[PDB]
Amino acid sequence: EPLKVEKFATANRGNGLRAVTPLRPGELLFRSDPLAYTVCKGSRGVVCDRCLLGKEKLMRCSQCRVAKYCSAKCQKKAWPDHKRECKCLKSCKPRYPPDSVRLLGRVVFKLMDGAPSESEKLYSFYDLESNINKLTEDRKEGLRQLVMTFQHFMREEIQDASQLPPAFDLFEAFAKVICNSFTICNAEMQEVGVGLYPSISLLNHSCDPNCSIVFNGPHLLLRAVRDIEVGEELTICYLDMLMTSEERRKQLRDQYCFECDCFRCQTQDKDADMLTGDEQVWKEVQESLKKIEELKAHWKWEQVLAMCQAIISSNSERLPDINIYQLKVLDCAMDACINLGLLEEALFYGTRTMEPYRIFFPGSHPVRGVQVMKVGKLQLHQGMFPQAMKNLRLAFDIMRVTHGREHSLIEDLILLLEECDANIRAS
Ligand SMILES: C[C@H]1CC(=O)Nc2cc(C(=O)NCCC3CC3)ccc2N1C(=O)N1C[C@H]2C[C@H]2C1
Ligand SMILES: C[S@@+](CC[C@H](N)C(=O)[O-])C[C@H]1O[C@@H](n2cnc3c(N)ncnc32)[C@H](O)[C@@H]1O
Ligand SMILES: [Zn+2]
Ligand SMILES: [Zn+2]
Ligand SMILES: [Zn+2]
Repeated sequence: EPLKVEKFATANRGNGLRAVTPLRPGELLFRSDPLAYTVCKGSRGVVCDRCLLGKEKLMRCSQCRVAKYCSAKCQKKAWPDHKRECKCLKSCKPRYPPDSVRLLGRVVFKLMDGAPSESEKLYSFYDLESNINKLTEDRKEGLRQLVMTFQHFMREEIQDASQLPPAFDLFEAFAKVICNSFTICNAEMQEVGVGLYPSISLLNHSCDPNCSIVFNGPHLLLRAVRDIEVGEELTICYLDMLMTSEERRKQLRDQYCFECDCFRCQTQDKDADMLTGDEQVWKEVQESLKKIEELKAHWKWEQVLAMCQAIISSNSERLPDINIYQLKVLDCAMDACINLGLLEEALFYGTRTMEPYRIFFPGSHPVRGVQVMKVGKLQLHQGMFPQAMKNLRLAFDIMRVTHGREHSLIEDLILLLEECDANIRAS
């Protein structure tokens, strides 16, 4: 087309994006590569720095030995955007910067040395919201420490303002990174990276959004997940869906500097179901999930499983599977079992998540699509063809909207549907 989306000034949430034309569910609205991105702390040396895909053997950069790649192609193609950070990562070994500092280093090299980035077509890094006039004194102290970390990390390549863009202010730049960073998940919906996508950063938040984002490696696809009218604002949910209105309030304040008065937040929509079961038990499970989630972020599946089994099959009191902390534990146990080849056990945990996921991911949401695909795949390979086909079709109905033909995972699902339908054809 011309574009289906445009920048505008909203009445009370800054700049946003609105529909130029009526939009239908599954319609591709925009796509972008990042201005800058990096692998997250826990996936470092587990996934390729460039394509964010995993592999038993990664090859490191010989100069810094921090960057690791899946292939010669990826190591070579990454070199231009790695060249300057390489000198810094080496210089500062064995100190590894926070992900926000590595990210901002890549922003500064891209803006100093690169051609104008296609990622900034609708909105640039310069234009991003910083919320500087709402930052608490505590936040400002933490930004000051990031600035001093960046100055330390980058000293080999950046000694003064001459090597930053004109009137670039590192404090403001970090403030922009906090409230504009995208979390990059792999095809299995595991966090692997963080990136800046300035055009896409126009999207304001809704706890019941009309669009979704998905990632195919570092590439971001924005799709409609509802009917949208001409002039209607486009929204995504910035947060994990498995959060109460109080948890959403805390993160939207702390990270985004705004108060949400949507219907869901006004009515604590779903919070009572999410916290069913005995509070003493779900409080302990919430506490244990800090460690389980840290182990998962480091791809430590045997330790994830052990901790999850101690909860799911506890000798002591148990939670209903609609309890969000129980549900996260089931999720982590399912993924651990898939990665360990414990496929009967995986399917047990995955099937228990299906009804909670139907409730907590209403309409078309990519996380529920992928979860249903995983369960259907487990059923297909265990010879449960009618159960598998039902789940793979449901996954397709969701993923055709959330992922679309432009996402390679849809090709993988199409192959599973074909295999399943050959089996029912022969039956
Ligand atoms: C839906 C899925 C889509 C993905 O791949 N990434 C993802 C990104 C965000 C996000 O970036 N929110 C902030 C937007 C910025 C201010 C514009 C939020 C959620 C994300 N997803 C996700 O399920 N999460 C993120 C992480 C694994 C946990 C849960
Ligand atoms: C990723 S940016 C979105 C674009 C931003 N409004 C701009 O002007 O650049 C995130 C910031 O937008 C604002 N924002 C996003 N969703 C909002 C909402 N539902 N209500 C109020 N402000 C919101 C907050 O300032 C938040 O930190
Ligand atoms: Zn690669
Ligand atoms: Zn290097
Ligand atoms: Zn809300």
